[PDB]
Amino acid sequence: LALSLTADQMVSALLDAEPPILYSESMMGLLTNLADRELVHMINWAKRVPGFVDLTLHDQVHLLESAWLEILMIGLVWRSMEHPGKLLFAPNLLLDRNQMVEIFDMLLATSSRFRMMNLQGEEFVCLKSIILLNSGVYTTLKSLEEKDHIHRVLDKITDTLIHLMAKAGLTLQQQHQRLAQLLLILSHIRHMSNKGMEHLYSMKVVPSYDLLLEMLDAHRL
Amino acid sequence: LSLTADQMVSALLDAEPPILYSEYDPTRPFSEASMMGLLTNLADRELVHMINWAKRVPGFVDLTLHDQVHLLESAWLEILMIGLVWRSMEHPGKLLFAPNLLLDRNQGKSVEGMVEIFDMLLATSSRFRMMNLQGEEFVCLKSIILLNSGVYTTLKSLEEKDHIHRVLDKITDTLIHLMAKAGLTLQQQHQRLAQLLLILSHIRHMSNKGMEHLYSMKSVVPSYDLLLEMLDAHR
Ligand SMILES: CCNCCOc1ccc([C@@H]2c3ccc(O)cc3CC3(CC3)N2C(=O)c2ccccc2)cc1
Ligand SMILES: CCNCCOc1ccc([C@@H]2c3ccc(O)cc3CC3(CC3)N2C(=O)c2ccccc2)cc1
Repeated sequence: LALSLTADQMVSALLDAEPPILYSESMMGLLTNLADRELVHMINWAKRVPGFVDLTLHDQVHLLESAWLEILMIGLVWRSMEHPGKLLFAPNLLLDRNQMVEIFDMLLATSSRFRMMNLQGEEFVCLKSIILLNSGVYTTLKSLEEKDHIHRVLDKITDTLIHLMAKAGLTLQQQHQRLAQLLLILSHIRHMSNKGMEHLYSMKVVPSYDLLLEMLDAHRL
Repeated sequence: LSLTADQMVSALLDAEPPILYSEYDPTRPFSEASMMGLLTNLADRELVHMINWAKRVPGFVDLTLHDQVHLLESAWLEILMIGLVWRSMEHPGKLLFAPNLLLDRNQGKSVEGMVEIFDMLLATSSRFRMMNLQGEEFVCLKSIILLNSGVYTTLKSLEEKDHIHRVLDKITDTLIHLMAKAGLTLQQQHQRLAQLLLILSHIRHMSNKGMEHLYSMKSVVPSYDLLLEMLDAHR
């Protein structure tokens, strides 16, 4: 039924689902504490992405396990667009590359690319939902049915992105060029997340399946 | 940047490297103990061909030597991997490292960390199969990896980066043209383009895991100066 939404209805839903900007509460203690509070709101966001809560709870958790760090990063990048050379983790926590620096420079470069492209908010929220759905889709009959559903939702977000660029009055050549540019930034965000996740796992901190499930607040029947 | 889409596809098809073979050395038959040695030799021989393929990707040799090396240092494992997945597409459940080196998932449960990567490779092969990926699309995807993977990692640098994005846009055009010319609708074109490019996030993911597996041998990774030597040919 979420697959009957129009592109306009898909955009409004995603804009309405957007999480709040949190405030910061040892730089590394503060970043971890900020991440942990953001995760809760990301779970609330995820449930409002059309199509997501039609999946089993088991597969929602898996998507969330695979994607949460990418989602944290693209949001960091989004809200840093307007602050060249700085990362706005929170309104009370702007850091530059002087205050690890490899991932920091990668984040800054992503924010610079979003600036060069004049990434719009409507496009940004489509990109987050693609990240949520795409990041774990490579990992039974029921499993196969779920991946079919995920790809249908992915296709409709692609339709939506294109719709926005049409509305913006880009030519069809510019639409598919810009679509491609945006999706290629997602492979760099995947790269950035791989580095963080290796770092967390090295600690021997990564949100467990049970913690994510608890946050999803499953229905009681 | 002057080429048509047909011309782009023509050049990429023409530059395709050969399918290489694992050694048929009788003094070194296949066993689980000889495996990473055979696989390493094969990759080392493929890298040589990959260098000379890269130089034939339109736009690539327009870059500085320094940047060409940086792009290859970022992308070589992803390019090996996508070549592997393409070779394996028509053999469900198996990875076709070479025509004489076709492995299944339990042959992979020899080394620690290996089965996990094997399954991601097999999943990618599965995805190619159900998308019925075409050869002409494959070569576009491989060239996007080459140009894209190191680009996010100075006046000359700003010109380099402008140039790389203009070549990516041309490849994007070429991909759409391929799909247009087959007969896909505009909707199907944009949906397929998106499907194809999202696979590149997984390939990056796999390359990071594989890169993590390779350093876990502590032997293997081509250094920056080694790659530069390979690309820095005389005339
Ligand atoms: C839920 C798991 N709990 C265990 C903590 O895992 C964490 C801990 C910290 C981060 C922060 C964080 C916080 C908020 C944000 O919006 C974004 C980020 C982005 C991020 C890069 C990834 N990060 C860093 O510090 C950083 C920045 C620059 C270079 C190297 C590292 C994310 C996840
Ligand atoms: C040029 C750099 N020096 C050489 C050392 O790096 C190497 C050593 C070995 C491989 C093989 C290899 C060979 C050929 C191929 O086409 C592709 C691959 C793919 C690959 C994943 C990476 N691999 C493995 O064994 C493997 C497979 C599954 C799960 C875990 C590991 C590649 C690179």
